[PDB]
Formats: sequence, C-alpha cells, structure tokens
Amino acid sequence: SALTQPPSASGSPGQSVTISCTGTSSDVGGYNYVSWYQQHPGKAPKLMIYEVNKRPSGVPDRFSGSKSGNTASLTVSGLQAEDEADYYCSSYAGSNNLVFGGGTKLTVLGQPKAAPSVTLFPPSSEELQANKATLVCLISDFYPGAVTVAWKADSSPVKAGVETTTPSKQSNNKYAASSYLSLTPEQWKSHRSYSCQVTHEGSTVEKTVAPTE
Amino acid sequence: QSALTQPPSASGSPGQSVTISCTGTSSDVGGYNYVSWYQQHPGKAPKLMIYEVNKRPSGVPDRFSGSKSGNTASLTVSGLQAEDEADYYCSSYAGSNNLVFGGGTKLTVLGQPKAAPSVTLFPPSSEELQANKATLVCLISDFYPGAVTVAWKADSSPVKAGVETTTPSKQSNNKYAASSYLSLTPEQWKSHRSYSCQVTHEGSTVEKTVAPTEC
Amino acid sequence: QVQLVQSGAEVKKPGSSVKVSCKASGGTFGISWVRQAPGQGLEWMGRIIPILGTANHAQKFQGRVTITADKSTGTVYMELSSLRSEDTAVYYCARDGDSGSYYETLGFDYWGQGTLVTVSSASTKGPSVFPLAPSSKSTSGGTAALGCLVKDYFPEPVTVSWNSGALTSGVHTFPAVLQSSGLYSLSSVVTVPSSSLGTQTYICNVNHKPSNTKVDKKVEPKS
Amino acid sequence: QVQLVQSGAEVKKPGSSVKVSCKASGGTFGISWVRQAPGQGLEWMGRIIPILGTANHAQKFQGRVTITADKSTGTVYMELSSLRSEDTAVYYCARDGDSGSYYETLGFDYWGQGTLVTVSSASTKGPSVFPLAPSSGTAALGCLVKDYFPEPVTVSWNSGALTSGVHTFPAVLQSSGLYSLSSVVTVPSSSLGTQTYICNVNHKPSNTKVDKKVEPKSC
Amino acid sequence: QVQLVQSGAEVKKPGASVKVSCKASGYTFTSYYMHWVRQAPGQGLEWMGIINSSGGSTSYAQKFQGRVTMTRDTSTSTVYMELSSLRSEDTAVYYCARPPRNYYDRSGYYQRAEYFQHWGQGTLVTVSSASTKGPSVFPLAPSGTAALGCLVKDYFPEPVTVSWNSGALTSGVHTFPAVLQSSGLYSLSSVVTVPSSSLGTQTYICNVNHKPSNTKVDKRVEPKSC
Amino acid sequence: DIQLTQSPSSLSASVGDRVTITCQASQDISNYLNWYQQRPGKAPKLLIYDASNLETGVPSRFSGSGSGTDFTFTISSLQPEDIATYYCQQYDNPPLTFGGGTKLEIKRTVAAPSVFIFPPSDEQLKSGTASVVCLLNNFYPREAKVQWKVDNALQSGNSQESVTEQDSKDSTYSLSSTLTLSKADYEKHKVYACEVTHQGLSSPVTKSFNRGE
Repeated sequence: SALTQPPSASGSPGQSVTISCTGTSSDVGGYNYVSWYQQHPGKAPKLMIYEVNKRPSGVPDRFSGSKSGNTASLTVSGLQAEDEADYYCSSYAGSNNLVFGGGTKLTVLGQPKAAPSVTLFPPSSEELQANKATLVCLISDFYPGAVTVAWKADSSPVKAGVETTTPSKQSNNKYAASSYLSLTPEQWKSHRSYSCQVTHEGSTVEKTVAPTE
Repeated sequence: QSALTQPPSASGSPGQSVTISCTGTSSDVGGYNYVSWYQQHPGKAPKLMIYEVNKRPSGVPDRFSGSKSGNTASLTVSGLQAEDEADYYCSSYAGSNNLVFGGGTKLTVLGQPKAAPSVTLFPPSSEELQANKATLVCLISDFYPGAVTVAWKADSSPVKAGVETTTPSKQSNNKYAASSYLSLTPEQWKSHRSYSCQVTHEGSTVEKTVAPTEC
Repeated sequence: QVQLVQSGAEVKKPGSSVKVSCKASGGTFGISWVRQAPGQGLEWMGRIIPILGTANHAQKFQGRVTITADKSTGTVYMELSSLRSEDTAVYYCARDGDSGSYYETLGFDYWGQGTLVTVSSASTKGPSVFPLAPSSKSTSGGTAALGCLVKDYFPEPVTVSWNSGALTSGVHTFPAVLQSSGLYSLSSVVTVPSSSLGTQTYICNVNHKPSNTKVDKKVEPKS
Repeated sequence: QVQLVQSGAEVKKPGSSVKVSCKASGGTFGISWVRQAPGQGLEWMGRIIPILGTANHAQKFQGRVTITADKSTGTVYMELSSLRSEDTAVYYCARDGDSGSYYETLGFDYWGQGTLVTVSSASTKGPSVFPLAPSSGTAALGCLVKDYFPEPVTVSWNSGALTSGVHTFPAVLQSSGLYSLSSVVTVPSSSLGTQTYICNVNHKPSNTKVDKKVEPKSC
Repeated sequence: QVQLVQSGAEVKKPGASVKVSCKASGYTFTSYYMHWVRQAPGQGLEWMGIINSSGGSTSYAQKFQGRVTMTRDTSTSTVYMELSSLRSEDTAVYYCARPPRNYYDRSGYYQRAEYFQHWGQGTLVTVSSASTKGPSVFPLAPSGTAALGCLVKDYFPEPVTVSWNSGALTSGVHTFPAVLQSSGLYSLSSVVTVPSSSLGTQTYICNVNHKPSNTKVDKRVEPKSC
Repeated sequence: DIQLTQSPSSLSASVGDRVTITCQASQDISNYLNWYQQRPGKAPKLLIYDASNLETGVPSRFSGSGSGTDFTFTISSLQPEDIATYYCQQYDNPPLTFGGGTKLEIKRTVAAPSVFIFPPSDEQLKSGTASVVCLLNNFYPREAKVQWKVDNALQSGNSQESVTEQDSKDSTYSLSSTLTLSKADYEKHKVYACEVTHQGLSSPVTKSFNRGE
C-alpha cells in the first residue's frame, strides 16, 4: 500500500539484481529523499542507501541506488548468500509524511541444498509428574526453508496434538523449525517408540525415541 | 516419507530369541525384497548378517534368521550370547538410486555379571613438570554396568576444577572403560601430601593415591 | 559509541496507553520512530528533534501519538494511546543525522533493538519450564545436546539464557510456536562437550517479563 | 584375500572438498560408500560399478558427491564438496557382490576400516606426548597424548611389535576443544630392565611423529 | 499464615540424585532468601546453602560445593534443591527455611538477619539399594478404659503417616517409631486409649499413608467377639 | 568455619527447675546467635534471635544472653512441654553452623505402665506371618523389661521393641514389643504371655491369652 515494490525479487551470485520502488510525482518522482533499508528476519533494519545514491560509512560498493522518473532502483552487484533479506524503500511524501514500501524478499538462487539436522527430545520426568507429556522435534540448518513433519506411533501416523512452526531463517542463512507433539503419559508409556520424520526435497530424516523405566 | 523405524532398544536373555523389527512403507520394504541387516560393535566396522529378506552370507551363524511380513522386516537372533551385544541396522531398497538405513537397535544381552572397576592412577611426567604443566591420569577398565562417578581429593578435600572425565565406552570384552584427567600446575602438585582418584560404582568405591617423588 | 538503546517489552489491554523510551548514546540530532507489525512491513510514525522542539506525526496517528524528550536524561519517549489489536507491533528508534549538521537525510542510520508491544484482551499466562535431558543418542559424538522447553506461555517474548549468560557457545533458541490454544511454546538447545556432563552444572534461565516469571531449571542426564 | 583398504585421515575447512579412496583387493563387482556420524547411525551415500561405468548418489547429496574410479590403479575415489559441520563422520567402503554375478544384493559383504573426515574451522594443534611411568608383578606402562586436534592419532608400541595387553583409551574432548588420550600396556615387571618400551604417536593432520621411552623414574 | 510445604519422602540408590521441592504460600515469594538445612538421623543440623528467590543468585557451603544445586520458580512460588552423588551419609531429612528480610544499618551497612522463622515439614531422603514396598495394615483389637491399635507391617522406606478418624482423634494417640526388621523392611504400631463406653458408640478408623508407595489404607478397628 | 560447642549434650531436670545451657563459639560474634527448639519428629522452632531477643509467641520463661564467644540460654521454670533438643546457630560469618544439640528430659515421679496384649489378626494369619503385640502405656522411668513366654517357654531373638519419646503432657513413655512368628510355629502352641517388670511394679505383671479365643 502507498508504494509498489515487487514482493519477490531474486538473483544469482555474481549477477546483479535490480529492485524497483514505484511512486508518483508527489512522493518519489519530485524529491530526492529516498532510502533503501535491508532487514534480516528477526533483526532491526539497516540503512543501505539514503538520498537516492548515497552509501553510508560501512556499506559495500555492491549496493548502488538510482532513480528514474517515478521509480527508484537498488542494484546489488556482488551478490552473496548474506544478501538474502527484506529490502524496504522509504521516501518523502510531503512535509510531515514519510512513506515506506511493502518490502522485497531478495532470494539468492545458487545455494546448495542442505539436509535438515533433526534432534528429538522425549518428555521430562518433571512434565510426566504433571500428567502431561511433550515430544520435541527440532530441525535446523536446512535449505530451502520447506520441510514436512510426520509423527509415527511405533509405525502408525499420529495427526492429533501436533504443533509445527513455520520455517524461519537462521543467522547462518539456513532455516530452522520446531515441532511439538503434546501427548498424555498413558499414550507415551503405552507404545514401543515414537518417531519424528522430516521430509526435505525428497529426502527424509527419521529420529526415534523410547521411554526409560 | 520412505524412512525406516527401528525401535531403539531391544534386549534379551541368553539362550532366548530376540526379534528386532524394521518397519517401512509399501514403496521400500513392503513392495520389494531387498532388505539387509548389519551388526556393528561399538568402534568396529559394520558386518553383514542378512542380505535379502532371508539369506545368511558365508560365515554368519544359523542363529540369525531374517524374515518379512507386510511392511515390517524382522531379524531373529537365536541362542543369544554375550557377543550379540551390538548395534543392529536395517537397510532397504527405496527406489532406483535410493538406499535407506534404519535408526539402529542396541541389543542388550541380559546375563550380566556386575564387575568391579579396575583403576590405575598415573602421576605427572618429569617432562611435563619441566614444561610448567601437570596432569593426573585416572584410567578405569573392565567394569559393568557402564556407570561410574569420579572424584578427586587433595589430601582429603574434593577438587572440582580442572577435571575432564570421558563418557563410558564399551570395550571388546563387553565391559566398559573410561578415563579422567586432572590438569594441575606443578605448584599445586608439589604443594600437597598426596592426590587421590576415587571411583564409585554401584555403591562400592575404589581409591587410588599418588604422591610426588624427590631426593 | 553511537548506539540507541530501546527499553520495554510491555503488554497493554486494548484502549490503554503505552510509552516506549529510546536512550541515545553519542551524538544524535533527531530521533524518529518506525513500527513494524509482525510479518508485515515497516510504517513511519513520527520524528522529534530535541534540540529544536519540533515533532511530527503520520496522518493516521493524529490524536494518538505524543513524542516527548527529556534532555536531562538524554532520552526520548513515544506514547501511543487508544491501542487496538492493529497496533501489536515492534517499535524501533532511528537516528536522523549526527549531533552536528542540522540537515535531515531521511535515511535512518542507527536503529535500536526491537520493542514488542502486544495489545490483547486475553490474559497473560506465564511459562512452564521443563529440562530436555541428553542421552547416548546425542552425547556419543564427543558433543552432547541439552535443552529447555518453555511451554504454554503468553504473550511474547521470553528470554532464555544459560548459566546466567555465562554460556553462549552453541546456544540455539528456536522460534516460538503459536498453538491451537493461542499460547506460545519454544525450545532452547545448547551443544556442550560430553566430558563436562559430570563436572559442570548446566542451568537454563527463563524470563517472562509480562508475567514477572523467572525460572531456573537444571538439565541433567536421566538415570 | 578380498579385503578393502581405505586411505586417508583428512581434515578439511568448511566449504572445501575432500576425496577419499578405496583400494579393492580380490574380485569386487561394485563399491558403495556409507557414512556414519560420531554416535549417530549409518546413512547411504552412493554406489559405483567400475566395470560398467554407472554411479549413484542419494538425493540429499545431489551436486556434492562425485564417485570416480581408475581401473589402471584398481582404486575408487569419492569426492564430497561444500563441506559443513554436518559432514564430520566416518566413511566406509563396501563390496556389492563378487567379481562375477552382475547382480546387486544390496547387502555389503566386506567393509573397509574407518576414514574419519573432521570438518571444522579450528586450526590443527598437534599433540604433546608424555611417558606414564609405573610405580610399585604385572606393571602398567603408558603414554599420554595431550592437547591435540583433531582426531585421529595412532599410538603403537615398539613400532607395532607389541600388541599383547595394549589398551588405547578413547579420546576426551576437553572444555578447551582439544582432544587427549592415554595408551596403556600391561607387561611383566621382570622385563622392566631387560626390554626397552617405546611408544610411537602419529598425528597425520599435523604431520607429527613422536617416539617416547617409558621407564620407571630415578633419584 | 505463612506456609512452607515440601515434597514427599523419596528413596534413591547410592550415587543417584534427589530433588526436594519447597512450595511457599502466604507471603510474597520473591522478597525473601530461602535456605536449606539437612539433618541426619540422630545427628544435628547442618547448613547447605542459600538461594535468592528473586534473581536466582546462589551460595552453597564448601562441603556441598559441586554436588548441590538450588533452583527457583516464581510463577509457582517454589524452590528446588538437588543433591547428586549420594552416599550412605546423605540419608537425612531436608528442610527449607525462610529468614526475614536483610536490612540496611543507619550508617548504610548491609546487616544480614539470618535467623529462621519459618520452616518446612521436612523431606526424608533414604539412600538405599532396597526396593520400595507397600505396607500391610492390621487391626489390634481390644478385649475402665481400653486400648486399640493399628499395625503397619513390611513397608519401605520411611516414613508412614498415621492418623485416627481422619485427624479427629489426637488425645491419647501414641504412634511408635519404626523398627527395621531382619527382612530389611520397616514396621510400626499406632495405639490409642479410649473409654470402653465408646467401644460400641463411636467407630475408630486408622488412616495409614505411605507416600513413596502411593498407598493409602483406612482400617476400622472393631472388637473381635469370641 | 566457626565451631560451636554446646554444654551439656544431655540433661534431666524436674518440673519447675531452672535450666541453663551454654554455647561456646570458636570466634567472636557479637550477638549473631540464635536458639532453636526442635521437638521430636517436628522441625526446629526459633525461640531466641540475636542472642537476647524473644521471638514473637514464645513464653516469658525463656531467655538468652551472652556475647563474644560465650552465650547462655535459660529457662525460668521448666514446663513439661519444653522437652526437646535445643540448638544454637551463628550467622556472623558464612558458613552458618549449629551446635551439637542438648537433649533435655524431664525428671518425673515414678509411674507404673498399663499393660495390654494383642493377638495376631485373623487377616494377617492369611499371609503366613503372625505378630503378637505387647503395649506398655504411660510409665516412667524409661527402663522396662519385657519377656515373651510361649507356653511358658521364653522366646528370644524373635521380638523387637519400640519406645516413644517423652510425652509433652505427663512426661511418660510407652513401649511396644512385637513378637513375629510363622503361622506353623504360631499354631504349634496355645498360651501366649507378655511379662512386664518395671520399677513402679511391686511384682511382674503378666498379660496372657489362649490362641483362638
């Protein structure tokens, strides 16, 4: 709203990506106060370009701003994996009005698939003593951020009591997700073993867990 | 999908028979007859025990018998011995250019003679003391079960700093072994009457003492 | 030494008023506020130049935003009144120019950390902390994994540290999960050498500020 | 005489490429590779039939695994690129069928010894070897290999001429991120003065070779 | 009213670890230090450490340093204490205790006031190989004032709680200390003297509660009519 | 570590007597001493804090004084409910330490025991073991001899005795002698007698019963 920034630009390493930010004459076209911010998920925005073409102290030369008519454009020249972030544009819309863009999720293409690293934790004695149980399945360091979780009771699927998070980008540019299976102590102690299966890009990773008596 | 579920812990008793399961889907284990069972002792390479739904290779005892039912393969170990205490993995055909292994089953043989820990304590070497360092070494071997607690005493009093104790690992002779190193300075070493390593196991305790040598 | 430190993790019932502070360190000409709804984009709120006395509001926040500053303390406050569910967002400070150069670039150089203001009717709950113990499955690689499960808490956020912050190597605090119940849950794992499993004690510290809940939990292997 | 000899004890920085060799001795139809992370389970990597020219990869290793073979040398190579901390594991060869019988049983008859590939940023640190002397009928002598990285280190006695009663304890990962181990040998006390006892420590990642004589301490 | 309720008595094999709970009620929990005190059977009191209920700062005694860990949960207003590597000497009763708040002197000197006003009920930790076993309750029937009783035989470990008429009878109740039989199991008797006139008028129920075995047995003592 | 020595370790006084206990410290603590009164089975109860201050709810008959290394705890008139073990505690310097304890008992007039016998229950006989109980209620002093006679034959090594703590009201004792036999051995004989000899008894008191009546 208020600006048109294409949500999903993508690029490849070494190549150049041009992200657009389209306004009107009264906001982007008329005046030369345009800014480009880069924001990694979970972190605060960082200034990359201000006043259309000005790189602040500490920004690599790869990021180059420009403007044409009613469209500002940020060009990333030396694309690296680290550049995978959300890019917002801001502009002067008049005295006492500053307008931001919708954001562009820049995806760098080249990257090698990473298999998901899975760790399965059984319920704690403290939790079992409270007439509850929860299996924890933690998935880290995979790419792309698309996994599917399945729970098996000895062999058979369990579709009830599962809560799986949406994959989110880590600091190391890979993705992480968690999945919790809430169960009763009866169900826990009445089965041979439970298993968390994570499917990623056709491959699968299984982790099993059994009670200790 | 197309993974394998092998129940982590199977245990048995000598003379008895244990059945280890390996559950797949129709696309891997249910559909085709390419299943393998490998036995691996901790620290050693895997050895083939079964190479098809049911086929013992040359050199595998007749005790190990493979089978299959629907989507579940099963390895049956007859006349259980102490040697059979190992990790058992199952592998299956998941498609052209796809081979899937299982989680592994740690088979525990039940006839268990509890054994006292054999402890050996080594003082620092002259060369190490001449390098402004010191390390006490406490080596524990041939105990069962694999659960020991190590304590370090300075003349009488516990020392909790500079201790590095390994996790117990299974030996070849089915017993367990662990090591514990106490890093000290030559000052601390030569400023005490004697150091001691205490190993507590199943209520019992074994103490070894060591003192500096001068003339 | 030009950092902006933002206080607060406040939770407010709809219709109430929230006040967020920014402490400026080093030289700072003017400080602006920018809000970001969870999952959504950035939107501008207002700007203040304490050395000049002017303040700005976006048109949508007319009558709701009050931006003040106290020079004695060197801090800048922003108050939003008549809160609704639409306001639940993260609020950032922003530097607009150094202590000199009365110019405004409209590019915000240094940003504070997040200040999450959750506006909800629903009552806060507070977490239940459980220890996730290691096994030979996780330990035999020379490196074992310990963890803490923070279950059934509301609202965000919760802070999980290890050994009162004295353990940072190999700490991975997973993102929260929004359950069907509308409550959050997360896990925090740490990779530690197996050798230290018997020598060193590993405590996880969970802090939920909305409920003033502080929980220590000892993670030990299950015998 | 159908043994598979696996070379290498290599250490590689993240992102680099490792190449592991398997020498086939006797008849071997096809050789497969299987990796096992420390403490974790087995996972399949790929298979090659040098007499046919085909090779396989698991889907997870697409673009990362290259399995080649040179028939002149009779060896088979497997190259893994873009290494990460997840790859740190032991890599085994496996025989898939005898030199005849073009069938594949998918059971791996004969396995090579371990090839440990440690992937880490941290610089290699090479050991410090000290003699552990016996004090007061069967005595224990030893060698302490302290503060080395990474695994593995090979400890032999009298250039391999002493194997009876040798127990090389597993390594310990210290708080410092360095390894340490001890190797003990049980010997009759009567031989304490007649025979010399040398321990040979070899750390290949650092090209460090240390001999050490273990004798009882004097005045 | 201030109240400190501790967790049930436990039995643990030598070398294991015990965790004792202490739940505070009837005062703002996060405003006072919590101390732990251990007392071996027949021995005296021995100090263990202090924990700060607010921040979690902890100070253990040198004797227990490295083996004791004190934990705190503000939401539930509870304090945990864990002792690891148990030996035969650790068989003891564990109390939590709250002192008043530390005050500042007129000069500004931090003056600690470490006297224990409120205590828990105590948690017995029996350090023992022996398997837990549930008790058997048997009636001791009577033939001016007559005496009846209940025999709690073959239980492990200590202790058992014996009440009469759900606590409605305390006058003249004698619950004997437990006796360690040759079989390694405990046995106890609880007697009460009542007027013969009430032998037909009032019913006499004894309530035995063995928490380590989750055994609760009520038993009505009725005279055997020959 | 500040050591505290308590004098005496045990004591016996009559009702209304004035009692004095001493606590000596290895070092100087001005008044950082407290006195606790731990009753049998119960937890410690704080009576005196800061070595001279009476805790809210404590009778006026209790007092404490002392400084430096020497402290005293005084009871004006010893009341029957005062029987307990008294401990001293310091908090001048970590770690906190307690005295050895002072087991205080009452000197009372000689009282004779009420002797009761209980045959084994019909329920217990189902299980193979039989327990015959002898009760000695409300006597003083603590000494008492209990003999089991089965068909006038002395039984030995088969009985166990349990003695209560001094009663907080009448300062008496009670004793339980349990004789455990096998059902076979129990049915072998007819007359089961408990013979009590006590100081307050002119002649030995025998309470017997015939099996099956």
